[PDB]
Amino acid sequence: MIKQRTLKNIIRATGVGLHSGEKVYLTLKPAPVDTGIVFSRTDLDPVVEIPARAENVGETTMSTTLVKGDVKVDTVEHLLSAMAGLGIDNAYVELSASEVPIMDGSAGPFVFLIQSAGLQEQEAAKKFIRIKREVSVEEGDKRAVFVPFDGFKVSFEIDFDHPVFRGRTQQASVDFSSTSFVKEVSRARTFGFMRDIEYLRSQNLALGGSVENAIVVDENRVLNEDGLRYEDEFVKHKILDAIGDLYLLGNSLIGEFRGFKSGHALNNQLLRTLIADKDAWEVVTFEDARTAPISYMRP
Ligand SMILES: C[C@H](O)c1nccn1Cc1cc(C#Cc2ccc(OCC(N)(CO)CO)cc2)on1
Ligand SMILES: [Zn+2]
Repeated sequence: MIKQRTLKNIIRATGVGLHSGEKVYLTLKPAPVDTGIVFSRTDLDPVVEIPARAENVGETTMSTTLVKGDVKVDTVEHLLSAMAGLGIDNAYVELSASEVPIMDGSAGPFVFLIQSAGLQEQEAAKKFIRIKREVSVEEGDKRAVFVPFDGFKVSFEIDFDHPVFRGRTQQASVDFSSTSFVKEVSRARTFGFMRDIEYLRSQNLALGGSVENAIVVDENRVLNEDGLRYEDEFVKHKILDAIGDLYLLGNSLIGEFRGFKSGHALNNQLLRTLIADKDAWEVVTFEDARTAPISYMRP
């Protein structure tokens, strides 16, 4: 059967919250079968735990925030993208503060730390959500869609209206059967356009933001002296964001996501609409990994 996965060993990391600018200590711990991904604020007494599920999303402004009463875990999307790309079902994510550390702005450091610790298969069938019907949400010129597909693929189209894109929309499609999340998506960084800076300022956001954790773009060019990691790094990062948000479903997807100028807000509306429409999805397991429409790396 395709089995559930956890971490083989504990992972420790330190860094800064993109939004908060706070120093944060992160611990990823193995978790039992059917735990899912659970964030824990260990700075609070008692400890406050928030399952990484669509129902716990409280804010979708420039990040995905989990909320339980007055308690937040901000910017979950890049870490959750890492745990989706590595097929992790069960893990405790402990944080000493309100935000996941930004690291280099990408999922790269997370996939490296996790794959350094290793994964552990568990004696329970991995549960998948299979898309059975098309599910579409729009608002204005933004759209986000689930389409039936015997695999997992993400398509994204952005029109950022900026010289750096040379009058073209940026588009990419990745099928994770045939294409490496690790090599082709995980290294795509957070980006900040200087034209958004008075907005971020106005909102007291991106307090931890610098060239160390984001592609910084002025009116014309990437200012990062070492340039881009991918020719299309902006749209590859949008794909990374969407994989992170999609993992709030609580199970790996069998289907296709299409985004059209979509972001955290519309991604989370799509999830809510999918969950609500039980005609459009079912939970499936695979007794034979050889005949399933997806596969995983050795643990
Ligand atoms: C998190 C979400 O999933 C996400 N992923 C991709 C983009 N975003 C949204 C976002 C982007 C920023 C930023 C930023 C930022 C980066 C650098 C920066 O530095 C500007 C400067 N002061 C250098 O320190 C001048 O160069 C300022 C803001 O904050 N939220
Ligand atoms: Zn992001």
